[PDB]
Amino acid sequence: KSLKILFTALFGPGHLNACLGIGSLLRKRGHQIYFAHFPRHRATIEKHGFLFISLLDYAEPEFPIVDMLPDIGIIAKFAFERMHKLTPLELFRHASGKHTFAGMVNGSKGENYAMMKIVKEYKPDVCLADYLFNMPWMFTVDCPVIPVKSVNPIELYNGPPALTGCSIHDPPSVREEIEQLARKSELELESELEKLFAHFNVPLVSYNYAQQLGIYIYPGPLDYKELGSPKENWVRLDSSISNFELPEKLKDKPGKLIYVSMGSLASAVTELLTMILTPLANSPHRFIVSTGPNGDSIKLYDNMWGDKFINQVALLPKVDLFITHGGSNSLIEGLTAGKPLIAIPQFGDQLDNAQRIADLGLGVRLNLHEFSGEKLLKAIEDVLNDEKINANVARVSEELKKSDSKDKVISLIEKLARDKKL
Ligand SMILES: O=c1ccn([C@@H]2O[C@H](COP(=O)(O)OP(=O)(O)O[C@H]3O[C@H](CO)[C@@H](O)[C@H](O)[C@H]3O)[C@@H](O)[C@H]2O)c(=O)[nH]1
Repeated sequence: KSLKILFTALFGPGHLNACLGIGSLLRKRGHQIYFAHFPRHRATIEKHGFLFISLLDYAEPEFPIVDMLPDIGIIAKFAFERMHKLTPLELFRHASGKHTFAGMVNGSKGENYAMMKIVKEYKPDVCLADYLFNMPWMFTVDCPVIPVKSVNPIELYNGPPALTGCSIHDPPSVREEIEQLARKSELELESELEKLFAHFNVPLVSYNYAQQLGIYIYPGPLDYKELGSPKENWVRLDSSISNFELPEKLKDKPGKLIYVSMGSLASAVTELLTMILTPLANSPHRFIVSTGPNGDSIKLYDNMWGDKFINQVALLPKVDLFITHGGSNSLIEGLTAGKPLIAIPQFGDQLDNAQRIADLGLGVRLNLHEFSGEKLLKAIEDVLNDEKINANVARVSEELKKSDSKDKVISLIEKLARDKKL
């Protein structure tokens, strides 16, 4: 029999790709797939055969949602300046109790009211939501609700705090301070969540509590098995996820083929791509560059080719290296295709992804704070001729191909939708 399945996710970006991915698996099984989101992403959602519902059309009049949406361009421009200037520890000191995304919590009241009305009218059999924190609607609606996590999942364990970029090699004494700062700002998030939940008259829960089922997307071979098991009811999905013609300009240029992409959001800060691409001019290699929304004003040299948006998943099998911001989706796409990574983390959970790449010998972390031409060129030389990095990367690529976590997770989704229990 057929299920009505409702997806939602935060405004943006990055929280749709995993939802769209689970979405497709479920569509193939003959389920009616709804997606409550924003007009701005209606095309991507409808192109996957899903039914679009504008969150904005189900707003309560006091909370029209658009008033309270974050200026995530402003936050990213600010994040770049601070990440250029500051060590991780200085970043957490200069934040001064302010949490990476707790400012977004008070703002989410309108989204909560809309999801409340949308579930009530459309009566889904199950909801899935990719948020940075749990919302009260997820515990009031008359169907089961599955939190979907695409961020680095270190937050699902009783280990070092998320957002720190802690290495497994970092001795306790070295991380003590940054982790105190990280736990302090975690309590500002609990404190904001307490207010959001009290407003809706809903018993407070942890921001990443899963009542019945939670799905985190992360490769098994990167998952934090050294920290034991994730929080109650969280299940791992290893990955959610045409052709590519190589540019004429890079034909008959020396070296291997390197993809550069700092993601849609950090790329909008032109200074970021300019300080990466400037030294790569004299790197004896060919670069395809995702130049971002303001890519028109990015200087590309004779050894590079760029477009604002690239078919990343089609490109990746062809390259020998990926210079990434360390977003979870870029990491998994990269590893699926068996390509090593240079991670230059820009924000939040990317610090954890960057350090996971380096710790597991999948590539290198190169922070904006310690960044130089010479260091980027040497990292490129090192990762391209490190036989052990290639072997670890090939190992993850095979595991990601060989997964039945897709079948297991679909089944748990369907079972939960049907029985209202697992
Ligand atoms: O030219 C481009 C640039 C990007 N992409 C796609 O855009 C997505 C990028 O996702 P990701 O690498 O995770 O970057 P963000 O969208 O910035 O990810 C946000 O959300 C993720 C959670 O899913 C977090 O891990 C990140 O830290 C956060 O920045 C991927 O599907 C890419 O294939 C393209 O197809 N072409």
